[PDB]
Amino acid sequence: LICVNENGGCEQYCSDHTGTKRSCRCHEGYSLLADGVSCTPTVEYPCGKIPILEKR
Amino acid sequence: IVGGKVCPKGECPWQVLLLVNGAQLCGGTLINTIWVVSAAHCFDKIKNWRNLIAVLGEHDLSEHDGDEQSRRVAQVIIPSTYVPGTTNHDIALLRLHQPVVLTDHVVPLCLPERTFSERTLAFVRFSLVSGWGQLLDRGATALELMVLNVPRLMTQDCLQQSRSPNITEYMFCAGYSDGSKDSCKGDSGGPHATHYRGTWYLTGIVSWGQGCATVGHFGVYTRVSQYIEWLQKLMRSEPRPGVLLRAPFP
Ligand SMILES: [Ca+2]
Repeated sequence: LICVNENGGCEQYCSDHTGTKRSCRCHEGYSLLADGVSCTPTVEYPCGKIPILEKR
Repeated sequence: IVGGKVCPKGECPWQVLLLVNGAQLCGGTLINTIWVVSAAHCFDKIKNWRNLIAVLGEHDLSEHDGDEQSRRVAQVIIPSTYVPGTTNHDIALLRLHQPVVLTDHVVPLCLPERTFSERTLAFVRFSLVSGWGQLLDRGATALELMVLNVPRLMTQDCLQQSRSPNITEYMFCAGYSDGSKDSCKGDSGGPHATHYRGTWYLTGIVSWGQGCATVGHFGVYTRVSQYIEWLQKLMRSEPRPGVLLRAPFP
């Protein structure tokens, strides 16, 4: 997987590494799930999410 | 904002209102608890920097509902390449005197990484622009925060369709050429925010245009991806005495 196509499959940030290696990363206030691509909030008010809509 | 809608209260929680001597100046975007991104041109005519206030959690300017948080602006940082009175490099980074408290109505927008912004966010067609600016060209400003969905153009296409300042690599065009929908005076400094896989990111700053919603013309926005490294370095630096700081760019 390469970061210029489909964001390397990452939900947020993507780094290309030497070989056929790819590492996804997340913004501060998020952690990467074991799927290696998804990010989940680690704080009450992570950046870029709208609390009243996340509650519904 | 021309041809938009009222942003429901709390749905634009990163929006900032900048005031000087209590009067509406410009918009801005919260990106952390003490940092706001706005437009450099908003500060061309400030005489006393101690009269500059940022308001978070604002929605309706006619009433105080208790979700509003006001902060003195401690530093206004502008790139060395910005020239007062002109359009290029139209970005400012503001440090608040005290942090805002994050709440359901006050949340920062994500400042993306450069590569992610250039490779992925730049190709998301539609993004949201917001502010309390003029509702019409030569018209009154909004009492409630307004929001508008606008499509982004490649700069070649913007020039081919526009029928003047150049569109530089530090800018992009977005909106509609039919005179119906645009950001306007008073919206300057506010966010152009892009949604990608469940999260919103800062991609632009309301900067300039030909009048507002002028037929044959698009809105022009500061291309924030060019400034990510500049911004990140400043946010890692110690404060310097004196409100205004010119910082080398790149
Ligand atoms: Ca209010």
